[PDB]
Amino acid sequence: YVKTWFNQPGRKLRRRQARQTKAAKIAPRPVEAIRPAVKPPTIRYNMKVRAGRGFTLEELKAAGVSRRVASTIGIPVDHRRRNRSEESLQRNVERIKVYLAHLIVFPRKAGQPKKG
Amino acid sequence: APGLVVGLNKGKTLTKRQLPERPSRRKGHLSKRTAFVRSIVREVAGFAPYERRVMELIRNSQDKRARKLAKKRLGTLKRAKGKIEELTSVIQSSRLAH
Amino acid sequence: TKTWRKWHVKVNQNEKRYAIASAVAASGVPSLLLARGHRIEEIPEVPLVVDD
Amino acid sequence: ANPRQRNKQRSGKPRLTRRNANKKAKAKIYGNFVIQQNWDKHATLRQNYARLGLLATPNYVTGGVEKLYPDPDVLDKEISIAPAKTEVVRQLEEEAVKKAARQSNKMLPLSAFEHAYIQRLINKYGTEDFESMAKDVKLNSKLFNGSKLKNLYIRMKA
Amino acid sequence: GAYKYLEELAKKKQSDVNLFLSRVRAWEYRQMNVIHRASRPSRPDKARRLGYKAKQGYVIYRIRVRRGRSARCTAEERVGRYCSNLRVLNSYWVNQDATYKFFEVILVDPSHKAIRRDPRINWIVNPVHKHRESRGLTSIGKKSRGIGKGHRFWLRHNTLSLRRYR
RNA sequence: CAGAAGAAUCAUCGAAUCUUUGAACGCACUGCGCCUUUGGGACCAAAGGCAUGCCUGUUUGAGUGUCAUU
RNA sequence: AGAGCAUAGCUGUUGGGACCCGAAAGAUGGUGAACCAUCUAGUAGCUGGUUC
RNA sequence: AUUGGAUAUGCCAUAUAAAGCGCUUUCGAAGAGUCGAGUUGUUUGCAGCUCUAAAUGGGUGGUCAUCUAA
RNA sequence: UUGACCUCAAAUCAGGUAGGACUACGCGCUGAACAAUAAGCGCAGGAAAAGAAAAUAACCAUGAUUCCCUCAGUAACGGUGAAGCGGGAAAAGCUCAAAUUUGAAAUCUGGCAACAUUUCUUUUGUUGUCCGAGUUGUAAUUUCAA
Repeated sequence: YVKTWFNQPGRKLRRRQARQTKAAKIAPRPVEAIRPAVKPPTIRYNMKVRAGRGFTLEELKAAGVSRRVASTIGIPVDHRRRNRSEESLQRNVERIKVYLAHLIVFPRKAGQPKKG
Repeated sequence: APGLVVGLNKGKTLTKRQLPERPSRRKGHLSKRTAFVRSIVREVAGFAPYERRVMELIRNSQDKRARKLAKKRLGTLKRAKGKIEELTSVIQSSRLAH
Repeated sequence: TKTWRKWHVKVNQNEKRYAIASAVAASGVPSLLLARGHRIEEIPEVPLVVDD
Repeated sequence: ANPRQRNKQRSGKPRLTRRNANKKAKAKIYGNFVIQQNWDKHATLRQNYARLGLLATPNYVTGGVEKLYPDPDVLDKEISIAPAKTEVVRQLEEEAVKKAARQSNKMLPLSAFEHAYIQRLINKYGTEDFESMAKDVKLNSKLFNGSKLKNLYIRMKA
Repeated sequence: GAYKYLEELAKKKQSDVNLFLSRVRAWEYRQMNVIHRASRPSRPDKARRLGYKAKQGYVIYRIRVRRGRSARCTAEERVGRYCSNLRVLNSYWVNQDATYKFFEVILVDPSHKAIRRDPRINWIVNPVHKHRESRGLTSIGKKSRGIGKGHRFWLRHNTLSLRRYR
């Protein structure tokens, strides 16, 4: 049982081509969703900062975005992560606020029945 | 400019927040309705054959063997302790009612 | 014959930049151009630069 | 090699060919017509998003971005938008305003049933004690609450 | 309302009510064929909570397997092979005795338009789910092959991945 | 070679055709049938179907049913 | 008052079918004690050979 | 020619309706021959057999943390 | 009695569906040599499986699964031999059971009638009515993130 990496330049170009069709389908929105900033859970890397999965419910409510719409404007949700330190709430709320600063939202046509 | 800046650190200043309660942690609370439902079915289904013999031992007052029998049948003391307390609750209630 | 033979060979980058900085340097010396077979006996000047 | 591959190589039937291989050609843009018009057909999406004033990824680039030329107390605060660095972003933003401008009438009128429904309540229980008029049941057939009765009162105005 | 009460009456399987029923039901089931249709589930609340809904296309078959591979996992392979067209949803214990285990197996008709048009049970019409009792993709199949999250739950070892530049 | 002059040992291809067999399907495996329809010129022939399990439904009847029921 | 790290080569060594050829096998599964096919590059201190 | 997701715009809308956030002097159901134990096979889990549970409980980790199976 | 309801059957009763083939990849059962190994058997797809924690961890804590790189030939075992961590690819979340709609089974298949519709006279629907399914519970609702 042996594996060869001859398709390594083939697979990389397939991935790039897979990104370009995604960009074609969804033009204005970025090819990647926003991710939060979290700290690795170990004494070795705890002083580091990296990306998370999504923004917890305290990070959404504090920033001012409901949890239902957040999934629609590209902000992802992590029901499992929680905020134990306020610096973790702060680094990710401002991460949301800077995102909503640059976020153009296209209006959608809405059904308007004659009566009500 | 939305941009993630990883590496080095972001901050050493810490402030713990008293975390709320998650509702999945709430599992295992005794609902007021279901306690009644469990009790009524316990009355209806009767008692297990081995568990019936435990009642007689308590009535005959060989509680030491009652623990031994339940422990043998169930598997651990805390499982046997709860059953004995479950059984003796039946016995006292039947004796006051009848 | 087995396909998992060693086909591609690693060279450190600083070895690759040295070999290519040297390669660029030797393209400005007319002798090393004739001696490679290039018919540049009438080229006005080496290194030969044109405008944009 | 295989029997199935080999019998149709000897036979006289033509091979079910497909001239599908178009290497190096990118996926043509559909969706937003504005960006399609300003989409260079040769540049990569990281290059075109940048040239168009859009972020391809709000998250950290995991690699080395191209250097073509030798380049020389707050939870209540809100980030006062981001000015567009390109015309094309302003084109996208301008359309957002106009689309919202068309969809401005979010107030709804009333149908006949709830129209006379609100008059019957209004002319009997005044116009201020909405809780009391929600407490009555003889006229409040559907048993609306105070909050929804006020909404109908506002909606009937225009 | 009721399936709360049926939940805790089924938790005591040696009480007199159940043991008296265990003898009565097992005697009459052995009188029948090995695999036979059942109109209403012998355990309505268990069938309910396992996915069964009282509507057309939902079927139940009761099977006895000799005691002495899992017994319940067997009941699913034998029922499905019997009803070749139905997709097996689930399975549950109904009864047992000294020489047999009686299992009920719920199946779905992939062709019935009450099912095919049901937004929630549509997933079973897809061919990838052909005979999930045969591949080990049911609940007991997932358990019997040790699939799950945990620390208590091959070729990645033997392989020799030689990268292009090595 | 023949061969016609919308030719073509051509291409395309969305319409029909697609022998006996084979999971192979009336029983058998050559034969023997059955049923219905079509007809021939009551009988015969041809055509159609006539394999099992299971699912949803329809009709028919029956159980030693449970009743219902004056 | 640190001298390594990385690449390429050479020779050496340990595995891998392991310089090449050669010991009854055995096992699984089939066919009509026999026979077939694979696992198999099963096993060697030994034999014969190993090229300007 | 055949389709795909968008835009533009015409018509029709059963809206007496349906949602999100908010506040709660009222509430909050949670998967059993399963978990678990002894014991026996298989290769730690899984399987048979013997028994067989609980409701801030139960599993797992370090009086705590995390999780919420059938 | 009638006749309901339950079971029992049959029919060339309508509408269906299953089998065999392929098997590189894939999911199971099972298996000796020389090792979840060949084989044997069973079941699938354009991928299969897995999957939104009865998951880690002891941290400033992380956060479905899958693959890659490292962790590492390390721990552990006794040569066999991992997993968190980290870094990448990709990302998306959800539906039931357990609630009395109870001021109204609100749910659904099938027959028939017209209306349509088409990769299509070969597809797939709606409206109306009738009959069944269903109160031993089909819709809405809610799934712990609440």
